[PDB]
Amino acid sequence: NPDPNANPNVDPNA
Amino acid sequence: DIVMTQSPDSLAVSLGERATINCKSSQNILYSSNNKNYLAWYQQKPGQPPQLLIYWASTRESGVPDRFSGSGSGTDFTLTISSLQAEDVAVYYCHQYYSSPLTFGGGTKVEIKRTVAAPSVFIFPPSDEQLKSGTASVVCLLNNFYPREAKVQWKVDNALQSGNSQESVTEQDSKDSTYSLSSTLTLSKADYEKHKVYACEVTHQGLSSPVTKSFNRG
Amino acid sequence: VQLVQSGAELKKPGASVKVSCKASGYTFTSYAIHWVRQAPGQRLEWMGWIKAGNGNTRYSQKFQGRVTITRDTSASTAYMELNSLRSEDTAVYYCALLTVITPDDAFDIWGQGTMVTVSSASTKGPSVFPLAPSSKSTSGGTAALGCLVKDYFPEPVTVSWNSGALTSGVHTFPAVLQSSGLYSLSSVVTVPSSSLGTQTYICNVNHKPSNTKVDKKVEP
Repeated sequence: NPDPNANPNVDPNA
Repeated sequence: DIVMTQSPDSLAVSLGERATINCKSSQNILYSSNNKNYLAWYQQKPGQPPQLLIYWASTRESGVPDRFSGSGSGTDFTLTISSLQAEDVAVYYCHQYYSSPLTFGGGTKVEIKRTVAAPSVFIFPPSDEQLKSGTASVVCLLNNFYPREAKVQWKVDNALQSGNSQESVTEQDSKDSTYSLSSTLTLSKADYEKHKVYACEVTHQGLSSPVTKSFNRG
Repeated sequence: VQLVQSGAELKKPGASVKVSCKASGYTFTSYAIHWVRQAPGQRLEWMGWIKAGNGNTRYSQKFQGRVTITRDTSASTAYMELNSLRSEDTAVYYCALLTVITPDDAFDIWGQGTMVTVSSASTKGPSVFPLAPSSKSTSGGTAALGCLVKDYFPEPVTVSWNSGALTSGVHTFPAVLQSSGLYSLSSVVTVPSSSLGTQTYICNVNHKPSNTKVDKKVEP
């Protein structure tokens, strides 16, 4: 699964 | 790391043709829970920062021309330029934000193939202000030629020179897809003043015979 | 939304370098500033990010014990300090708002980049000499003229013409490395030959490591 802390600027939810 | 591998390393197509760049991630970067691919595409021109083209592997950034499209899922991704324009010459990078550390691909350099164009050849004698510093630089300029391959030879009093000149070529021009080249002959002031004729001789595919551009000192 | 970085620098091996990143045009505290290295012949290398709000950071393992990223909310600036510099640390250092994807915005902005050269050689400012238009630089109604930027260290120098008002027909060539270890380059532009008597052409030369700012008027 992706690491949501790899880039904090990315919000995975749509 | 997630290794991003791009193919091919370089690509040459004619104006208006279709260019395809592949990026393969060493790890699956599709998240099944949201069906998103954590991939971006960047374009970088010489001396400029990279600019984002595509994110989520297929969503175009605002203002990016419609001719840029992204596709693929999982590990295999494609960047397509449907019809290359002259300003599309650049290096293109893929990028993953699936896991830390963030990583980028090795880049794919996209170049334009065009018709032969012979160089315009110009020569500049040393300036008066340089001469009062004890050094003389003679500059030979080859403007807006294609293809990139070219030969420059320096002659001083008709004698071929070796070991006293340096050359550099530009990147491909974003408007006419040509190249330019500058060559500098560097001499001491004392050695410059003892010869009369300074010339650079240029060989290029667009020229049936080499062209010589010369001047007489003073 | 813009990011403006500090100028190019020269540093001795073992010293430290501190590169700033001035942000404007957006809410500074809302996003993370990343730092990315671009070394010659190498792919882009992520070094770390800082959350501009609370100051939390994350560093790559390649720079963990040697980089420090900080921010100053009052000045809307992020900073990247790199210690124990090795000559292999010579590279372009970018700050970047990488892939900002929010429920309401989506953007990506990079700073212009900062050349850092690590070397024991001393700083050297360039001499700027004109490449005057003449009968040997004219072709078919156009005249070529330029500036020669000789014997500087380290890279880079930037050249503009007429303070950026003249961009068409400009070629600024990659620098060449001389036997002395110093660089030189030329910048040229093609202009109408018919108006050499009424137009003014000035080359604007910047070499930040030597605090060099030259405006050379080029005339026949």
